[PDB]
Amino acid sequence: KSIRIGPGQAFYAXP
Amino acid sequence: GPGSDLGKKLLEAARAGQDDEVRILMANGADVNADDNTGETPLHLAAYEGHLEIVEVLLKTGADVNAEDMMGFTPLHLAAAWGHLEIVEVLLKHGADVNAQDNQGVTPLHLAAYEGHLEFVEVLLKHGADVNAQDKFGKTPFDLAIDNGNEDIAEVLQKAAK
Repeated sequence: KSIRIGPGQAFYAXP
Repeated sequence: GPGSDLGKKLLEAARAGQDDEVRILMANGADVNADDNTGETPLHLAAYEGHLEIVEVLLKTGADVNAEDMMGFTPLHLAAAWGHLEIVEVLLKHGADVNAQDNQGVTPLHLAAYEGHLEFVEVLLKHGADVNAQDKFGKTPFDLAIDNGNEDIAEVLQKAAK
């Protein structure tokens, strides 16, 4: 994981 | 339908911070609550990009403060996550649901807690944020804060829980 949320980005998104 | 292109121009203008273009497009009847390919409204994109003046204009011309995109985010989710405090406050002042849950059960308090911005946690708590909300993994904002070394927030969240 990592990466802040965004239009096409869930809070929980894989590793 | 008619006006769809104005809505797409408005979405771009809000994302891009084009204050004057937004005003022109609204005066021309653009749909303030049109949404883009992932369900973002102009208010979503303005809050995401930190464009406070445009957030304000969009609210005064009828933006849905609690609109949801395809991930269940509201503008408040995005403004919290990207550290735009004034936008967070303006959104809340205009009826933003402080305890909105996205499609994974994450609330704005979860986000502020994880990111590690104490002032955002305090603001949300002051406006009634739910310290006991659990996301799809049973995690509370406290769990996210403590799992991310944000100890000062974890303690503020604990005292609020009492």
